[PDB]
Amino acid sequence: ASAVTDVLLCVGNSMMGDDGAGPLLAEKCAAAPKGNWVVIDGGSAPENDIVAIRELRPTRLLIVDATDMGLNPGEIRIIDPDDIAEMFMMTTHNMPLNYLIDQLKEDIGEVIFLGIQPDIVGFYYPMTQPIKDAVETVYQRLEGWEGNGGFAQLAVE
Amino acid sequence: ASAVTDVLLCVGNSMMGDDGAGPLLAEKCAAAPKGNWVVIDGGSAPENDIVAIRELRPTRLLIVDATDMGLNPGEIRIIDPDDIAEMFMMTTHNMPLNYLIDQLKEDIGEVIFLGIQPDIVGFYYPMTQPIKDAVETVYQRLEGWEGNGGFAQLAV
Ligand SMILES: [Ca+2]
Ligand SMILES: [Ca+2]
Ligand SMILES: [Ca+2]
Ligand SMILES: [Ca+2]
Ligand SMILES: [Ca+2]
Ligand SMILES: [Ca+2]
Repeated sequence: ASAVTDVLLCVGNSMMGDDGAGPLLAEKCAAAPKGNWVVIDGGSAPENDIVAIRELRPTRLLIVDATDMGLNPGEIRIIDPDDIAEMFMMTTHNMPLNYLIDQLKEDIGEVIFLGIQPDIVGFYYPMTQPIKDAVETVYQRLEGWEGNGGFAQLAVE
Repeated sequence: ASAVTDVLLCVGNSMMGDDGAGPLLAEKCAAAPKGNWVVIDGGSAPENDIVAIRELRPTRLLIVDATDMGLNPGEIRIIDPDDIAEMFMMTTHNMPLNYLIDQLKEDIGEVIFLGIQPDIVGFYYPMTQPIKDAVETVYQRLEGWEGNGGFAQLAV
């Protein structure tokens, strides 16, 4: 037995400034593990991470990604899968993200999508302080995570 | 309203030899429409065609794609979603195909996946005769298509 329960999929590109939030989280976890999470350093596209996640047979999947939500830099929100669909959130390959989330939810049964608001996103940009702070905030909630980890739902109307 | 019922997604790359089966079907349809199908010339990856298919609000989606099924060149089969999953069929972006099909099934209802067996797949290869023939065969069934268009299920 693997004894796997929780899986954390970190999405992003460290070569794209604040889009590096996900890879940064993966780096922190590698250096100092928190909780029971198996952490996937997913990079730019979640599509090619799906097969591994399903094979891990998790009970709970957390996805962390820098995502423009129209908020102040570094704000953290959980995005409801219905709002993922309504917002037309896309992967880098222009796949609608709700397709992946909704299907994962059928196989896993708790799937949480967590967005962190970037400020600057561009090739070889540095990460800004509010995003570094947000990544620390999420990291510190990984141990003993329950529900939505105490984070607010994104308000989309 | 658009009055749309049937959508045909053609998958493939004309610059990859027998992988051009899908694009060829799109070309035939554009030149001489068959049935009520709205035909999407989907190219290499179906991922970026999903939003348009969903917006079209079809009741039935037929997907046509050159796919290695371990059969003789030009053989045509319908691949059941269970088998798509078990085979670990992948898109060009390594997205499992079964996730895409299963979610389309929720949004559309009836989703049919038709595979055509290629022989040769390579950059700037020609298409081989059995695959040309297979594309013609599928084309001729589009008008008045019912069920799985008379094609056999892939045995795997
Ligand atoms: Ca990936
Ligand atoms: Ca991102
Ligand atoms: Ca499913
Ligand atoms: Ca501790
Ligand atoms: Ca496409
Ligand atoms: Ca061959």
